Amino acid sequence: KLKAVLFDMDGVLFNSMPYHSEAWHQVMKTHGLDLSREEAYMHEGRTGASTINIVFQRELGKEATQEEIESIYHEKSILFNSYPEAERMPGAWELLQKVKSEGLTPMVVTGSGQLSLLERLEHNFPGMFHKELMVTAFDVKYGKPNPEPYLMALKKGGLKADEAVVIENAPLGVEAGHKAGIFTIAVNTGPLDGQVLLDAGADLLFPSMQTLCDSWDTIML
Amino acid sequence: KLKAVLFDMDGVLFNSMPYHSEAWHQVMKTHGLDLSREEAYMHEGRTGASTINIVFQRELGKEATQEEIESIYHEKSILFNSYPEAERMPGAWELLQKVKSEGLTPMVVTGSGQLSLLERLEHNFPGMFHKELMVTAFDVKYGKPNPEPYLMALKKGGLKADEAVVIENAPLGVEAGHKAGIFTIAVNTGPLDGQVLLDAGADLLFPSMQTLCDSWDTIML
Ligand SMILES: [Mg+2]
Ligand SMILES: [Mg+2]
Repeated sequence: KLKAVLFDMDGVLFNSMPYHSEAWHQVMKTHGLDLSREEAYMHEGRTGASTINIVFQRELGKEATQEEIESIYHEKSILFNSYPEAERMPGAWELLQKVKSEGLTPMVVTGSGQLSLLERLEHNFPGMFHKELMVTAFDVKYGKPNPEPYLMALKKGGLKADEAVVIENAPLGVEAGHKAGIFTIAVNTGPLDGQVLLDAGADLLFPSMQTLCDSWDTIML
Repeated sequence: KLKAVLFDMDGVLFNSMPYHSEAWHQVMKTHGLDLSREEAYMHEGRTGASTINIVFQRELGKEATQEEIESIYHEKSILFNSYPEAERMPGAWELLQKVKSEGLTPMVVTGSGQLSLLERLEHNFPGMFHKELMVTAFDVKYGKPNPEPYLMALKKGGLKADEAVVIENAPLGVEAGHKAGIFTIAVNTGPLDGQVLLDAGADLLFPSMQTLCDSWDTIML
């Protein structure tokens, strides 16, 4: 019997990945470094530091310094913020209402550490989440694909792994939920092949958030 | 214009694959041959003759004679029919009602020559199907994963490939639908990994007939 539902924020609650992928691609290009929009989708869920390091290690044969990480990340963040603000993923508010009406605790698990997440989550999904029942960059040392953030979600909610379900759209996020020993539902909201989500260890796979919403009662039976 | 929905029978309309897999496994075992239950699921959709020939080709390094094909097929079918009759796959009747209410033509495209199941279609799905709008083992030269049975169905229905959708549960059936150029929805109703259905060319994947039914209006929007 389930108690909690653990949502990723990017690509699950907000339709932000076109923006995250473009900004990552463009900022790398500005620095003479090659990160494709597709590879940015492959790295969804990673910390900015980790993403920057991976490109530096492959292209430059070394790690980025902390000041280079912070510089490039701030530049990516400025660019991401220059775009008209990201909107709700279709089906998210509807699934959240279903989950809540069934007595389940909605939770957010995200590697973002921005304050206005609180405001933006609350404005888009009013009454759904509680800031204390949420995992952010203020908590994440390692981040996806390490199961750390989902394990910290379990801890914060006082949950056993078999009392939760993970809703994820990205393979590093699926892998994180899976390697935490939590039942993981993949929603293929991006441009990647469904196989990549199943290969990462998803127990179920749906084509979209709305189809997950439509199917929720049936899979919970 | 979507005009018709092309259903497989076993694993889609009837929950018969536990029996089919068991019967093949056991009959082969009686004959001193190795066909596991899992491999029977992999060969779902093929003619009886092809299935038997594949085992002979691998295990004995030779083709099966026609009388070896005929005897083994006969034993397997009798064994299948010794089990309490296969019941409807949950979701199938509801989806059929929905498809028909939205003006689409239900069709059966199957590799089966199992009279006991074929002749139970009307009693299980009243007012849905018609012999003139069906393709069975009796209709084909090659069968799944040859797109031949699906192309035959399009002809029978007076349809083009972009006017139909295929609902399949088996890798060789998805392949057949895909290679005919028809939009194919895989429903993972057996014990195989979902990746094998996506790899065979499924445009969409759902874990069950009921969740497909639940999601039908959404994916057709
Ligand atoms: Mg995500
Ligand atoms: Mg089948």
